[PDB]
Amino acid sequence: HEKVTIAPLVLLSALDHYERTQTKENKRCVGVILGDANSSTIRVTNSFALPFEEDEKNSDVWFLDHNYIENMNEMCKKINAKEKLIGWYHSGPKLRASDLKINELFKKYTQNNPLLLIVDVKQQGVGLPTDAYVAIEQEKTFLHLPCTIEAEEAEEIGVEHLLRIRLTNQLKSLKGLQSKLKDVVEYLDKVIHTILGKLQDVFNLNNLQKALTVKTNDELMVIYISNLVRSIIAFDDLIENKIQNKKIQEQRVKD
Amino acid sequence: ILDKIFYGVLDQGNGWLYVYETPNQDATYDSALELVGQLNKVVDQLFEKAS
Amino acid sequence: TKETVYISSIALLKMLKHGRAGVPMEVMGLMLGEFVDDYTVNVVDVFAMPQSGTGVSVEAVDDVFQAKMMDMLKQTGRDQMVVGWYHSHPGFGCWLSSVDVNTQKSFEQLNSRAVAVVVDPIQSVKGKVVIDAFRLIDTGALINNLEPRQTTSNTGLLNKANIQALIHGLNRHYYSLNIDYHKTAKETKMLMNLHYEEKEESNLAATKSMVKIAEQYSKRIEEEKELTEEELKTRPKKHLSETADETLENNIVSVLTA
Amino acid sequence: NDKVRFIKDELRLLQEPGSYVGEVIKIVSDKKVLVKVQPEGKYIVDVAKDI
Amino acid sequence: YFKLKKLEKEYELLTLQEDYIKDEQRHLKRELKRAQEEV
Amino acid sequence: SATSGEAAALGMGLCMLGTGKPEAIHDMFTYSQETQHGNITRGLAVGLALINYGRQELADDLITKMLASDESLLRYGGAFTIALAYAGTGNNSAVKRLLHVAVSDSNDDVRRAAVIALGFVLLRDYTTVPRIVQLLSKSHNAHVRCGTAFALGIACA
Repeated sequence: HEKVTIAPLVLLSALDHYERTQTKENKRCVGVILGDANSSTIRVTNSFALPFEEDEKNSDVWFLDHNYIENMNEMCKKINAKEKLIGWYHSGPKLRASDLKINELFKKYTQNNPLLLIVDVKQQGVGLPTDAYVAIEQEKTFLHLPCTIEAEEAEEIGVEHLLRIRLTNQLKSLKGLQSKLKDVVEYLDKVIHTILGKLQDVFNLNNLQKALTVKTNDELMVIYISNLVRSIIAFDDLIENKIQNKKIQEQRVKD
Repeated sequence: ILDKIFYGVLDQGNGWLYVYETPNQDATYDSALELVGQLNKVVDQLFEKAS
Repeated sequence: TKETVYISSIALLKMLKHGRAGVPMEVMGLMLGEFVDDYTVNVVDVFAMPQSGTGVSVEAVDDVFQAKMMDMLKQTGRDQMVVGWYHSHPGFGCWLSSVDVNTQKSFEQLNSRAVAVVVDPIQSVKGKVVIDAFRLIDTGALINNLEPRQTTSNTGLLNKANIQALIHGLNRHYYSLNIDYHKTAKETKMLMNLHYEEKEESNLAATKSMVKIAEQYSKRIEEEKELTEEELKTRPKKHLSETADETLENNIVSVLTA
Repeated sequence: NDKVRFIKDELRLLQEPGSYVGEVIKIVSDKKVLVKVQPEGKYIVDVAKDI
Repeated sequence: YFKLKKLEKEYELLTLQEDYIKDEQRHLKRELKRAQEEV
Repeated sequence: SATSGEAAALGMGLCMLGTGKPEAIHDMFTYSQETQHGNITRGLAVGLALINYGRQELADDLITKMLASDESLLRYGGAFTIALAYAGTGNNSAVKRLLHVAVSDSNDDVRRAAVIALGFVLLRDYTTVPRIVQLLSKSHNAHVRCGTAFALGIACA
């Protein structure tokens, strides 16, 4: 599959618009992304904002500015001519049912499949909660793609200036287990379709991990053997330094 | 069999042939044994000039 | 004298990206924010001006394109007027040219509080951005001779040559300043997203090394044997310690897969 | 701690113009040595105060 | 009695200097990353 | 107003010296985070230290709340609270708090306020003052070395 990369310039741009647009009472701020989707790795080097207002009790009322789309063409094209509109982004933690109708408005300006980017403004997740989706023909479905961080001279300089293993993964595995656990509890309470089909894929593919235990410990002892021959070398860098430090002490006594 | 052209084993009691040939594994014995012989000569030069 | 100039975290990332247009081609763009008396310059948002073949001159500024964009920024939540503009001088130090003096003087009648910022993205690759600002004089704290810009501290003049020779003698179009950044609690975790999405990549690298576990340790043991003979024939330890460090990272992490 | 002060103070050493390369030809009673630079010509400079 | 309690306060002064160096040695490695990489 | 608000913050702190009113501790701490001015927020943080004078361990309620905030101005005045409350007779627990702030916060001014506060807790005995200062004289962060000079200008002066 393809890849999606979001620069920290786009990250901080979407996260700052929360307090800039006075977004509260669980609302969203619809932006726009600028990148090159022609390659296999989608990289967004520019982003902007758009005014968005939606009623809480009415999902059929939403405001969008299509005039600002033509305003960035008179600006960005005079600086970077390789910037095009590959889609938009949202500041909400989870998508709603209105995103299906938003794709009809941007399909004329975008020259390719629009990209759906979701950025969590609450920062309540672990790692990179920012996710991306690609709308294709199912009627329509959203194909998720992994999100990475852009590494370039135009970003890491500003990141290092403002700012300056398994234990982290343990908290990440709990998020995947509790997500499926709470989904079953909410399902049984509201009743007594794609999740039920893919749910048993994990159960039939951790009692099954105990059959290879005989072959698992075969390569585990090699790790300790590699550490045993390395442990002897560890003393070679120590005792040798003790001999050198002893010769330094003999010169300090004569002083 | 002894010429190591094809590794195998016979059975002269019942007149049969069993399985013999098996591959090796590196970074375990041959690689570690050659390191023990080298480290043994290096440590001999440590305490020699240390006293 | 010195003062404190606050710059938002979002403004620094945009100025470094704008300066990437080209090294020989100088870039210029506007800024937004507020002020506290004469001793505080608040930089909140920045604007990207179009390129011009005149090399950032007084005639390279288009007020028609400026008025159209600033009116559209009001719908995006920007209530702040223009606090100045930044001009990149890559490859050199922090100094003002003869063109920047005539260009900044033309904006004195428009906004007397405008600030001309000199950013150097070439020398900023060391992890700390080298940047300097220059502000016009709206007076009101000065008139003939007074002492504005409270809280003189931190670094000295530095810069390069021309604007360092005269500080209190001619304060009009140039004088030294300092750079400060103010971040909130929510802006701290914004840059913390670099490090279960990344958990899959941890086990993904272990999958390739699972079949290569015999080939990886084969090159490490044979390398330690060659480095041992070099230490014995010396009668070194630097090259030997570097190999043991890579072996330690390939062992404990490989145990974490179980 | 010393490595922190040695690296931060290296900026003054890196920005230093450095030194030329020459050879000694003859000396005088004025404590001035004749230094012959290989690409350039000969120059008469003052000897160091340590030697 | 007066000189006996003076030795008890000297043990705390040695602890203040001991606990700070143990914390400083770990923070010096962070300054080395900001040093060799920047210069 | 940052011009008239800076001097207005220090005027209330001078009347709170010694015992003072404990109600002003939570008031000056709450209004400090709600103010967007730098001089006003800094004046309220410095004034919190002048409220508790000679309280020793009784000021730990204000010390924890000031060090828990991420504001560089609130964390800067936290070292002055330990200096004034523990002034004269000190405690082993108060010095450990000043040493942890200098190695944690990256602000060169906050790190400098930690070594200056070490002189007021050592006022009981002037003999052991240079033993602590001599370790911080050769360290890095020249901004911190500037504060270690006054460490001998407070106690042993």
